[PDB]
Amino acid sequence: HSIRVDGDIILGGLFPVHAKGECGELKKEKGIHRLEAMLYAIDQINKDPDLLSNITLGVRILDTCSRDTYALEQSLTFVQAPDKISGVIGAAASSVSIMVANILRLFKIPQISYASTAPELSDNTRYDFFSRVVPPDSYQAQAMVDIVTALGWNYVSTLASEGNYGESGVEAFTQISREIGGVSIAQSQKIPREPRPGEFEKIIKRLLETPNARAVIMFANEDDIRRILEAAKKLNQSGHFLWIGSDSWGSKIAPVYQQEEIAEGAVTILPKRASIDGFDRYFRSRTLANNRRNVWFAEFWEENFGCKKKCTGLERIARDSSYEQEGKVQFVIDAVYSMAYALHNMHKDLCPGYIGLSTIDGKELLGYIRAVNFNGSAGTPVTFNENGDAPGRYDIFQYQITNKSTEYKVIGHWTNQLHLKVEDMQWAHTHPASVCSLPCKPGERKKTVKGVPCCWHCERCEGYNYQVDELSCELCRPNMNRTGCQLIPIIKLEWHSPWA
Amino acid sequence: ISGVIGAAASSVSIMVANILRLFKIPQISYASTAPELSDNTRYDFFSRV
Ligand SMILES: N[C@@H](CCC(=O)O)C(=O)O
Ligand SMILES: N[C@@H](CCC(=O)O)C(=O)O
Repeated sequence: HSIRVDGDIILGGLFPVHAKGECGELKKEKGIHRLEAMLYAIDQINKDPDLLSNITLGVRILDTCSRDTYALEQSLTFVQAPDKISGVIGAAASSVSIMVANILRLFKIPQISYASTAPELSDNTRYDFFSRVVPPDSYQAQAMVDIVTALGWNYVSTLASEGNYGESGVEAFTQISREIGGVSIAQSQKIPREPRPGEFEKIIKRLLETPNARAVIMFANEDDIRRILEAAKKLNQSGHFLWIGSDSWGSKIAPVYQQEEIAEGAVTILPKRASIDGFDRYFRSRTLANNRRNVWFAEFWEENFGCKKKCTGLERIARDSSYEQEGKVQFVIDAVYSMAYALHNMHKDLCPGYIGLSTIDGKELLGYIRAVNFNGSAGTPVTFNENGDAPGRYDIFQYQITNKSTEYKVIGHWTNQLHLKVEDMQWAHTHPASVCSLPCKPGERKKTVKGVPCCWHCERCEGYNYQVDELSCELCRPNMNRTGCQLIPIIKLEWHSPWA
Repeated sequence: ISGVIGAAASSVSIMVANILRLFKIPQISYASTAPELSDNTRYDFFSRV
């Protein structure tokens, strides 16, 4: 099960065409939908006269099944060269990307990822040849804490998925929330990706015990959120109502299927993306008859239309079928075009006067990759930072349930600073108050009390007063916090006093 | 392959350990004396005599 096309210079791809489901079921939105985008980009590049004249590109596309070990064991085909691979364009999960980068760096094959958002990959000591078209998962935590503090939420529960992405994201979120101030994690939970009442139902039944925390921040995978929602619906319509999800939830309508009322009013974040109209025409025209290139495509059809009853030779992929372009279909084109531009610059420099091609050096090719900027194929300039990342711009969506239909609509933005519109928002309950106790203020000389780390008494500190010298009410009207021993005036019998 | 008996050079041992740790194969070098391999964060399955 693979796609092999031959050309002067060819590239590799890694996509999660199969998912665990509820390699069990095809990933309609983040599988086939991205293979077709990569093939469309390759076809568009080949016909362009300006770029790679006399060089025809090819593809080596494989399946990861959303597993790091499986992708690692099938990425050995890239190094054993069989077909020689100039660069690898496919990586969709941080766990897959890290393991693939570890093997590829040894054999000096450049890699570009279109959907992996993990700060660990920002390290260039251990990942020399890794490049990225999306921002690292460090601005996303800042955006989530900004959303949490803007609406006054200080008592929240956090859930994460075991792995690089979930753990790194939840650690960054906790650090930024502590730095922001007043955001306190009542419960922090982790999920191991095994759907079982032992863990997932226990997570939902352990979030129940803290009723004051009515908001949940989650760093969980695409498949883990589905089990979270299913367990939430089973267990008395959930006890963790508000869900502030990261890009893994994104705006995917598939996970919330049959569990819609659970996610009513949730707020989710995605990378800022603009639709590509050119790919819309390409995808719809891909019939079962004509699209023989994709080996998996037939199976996708059986899932998409629930057909084999005999199929009617009139069904198509259109607005009725909810074509619904995936969010990260613009970064695949950017990655493929960046690699093509780097190869074009390399071959223009090395052998002037000959458009055609012998041996490619990974190090200098990667040096070319880090030093190329260009306007996007149709939407926006593409460039790499010093570490190979992309700038952080995020959009905010909310799972509103209109009477007619349930959908995500944009509710704001975040580029180093947060814009939001509360008026159009709709809530599950009525803002979801998530607080424990009133914050301490220098009201009658300040205080700070122990208890549950999320709770504080904030009583008075009776007596004298000073300006900023309040250290747990420490003495030098004593105030129990006397620091007026510094600025104290000495009074003596004045000359002009009447007693004098 | 239960285990791999090392290498006689530090560069060879490092390059072999990098590939072997991914597939979880223990390694025991008999003649590599570099102190870069003393790190256990990047060389999990490497040991030396
Ligand atoms: N950024 C996510 C995946 C994003 C996606 O697949 O949509 C991760 O690191 O796993
Ligand atoms: N310890 C030496 C090798 C000594 C030997 O092989 O005799 C090295 O790291 O290269």
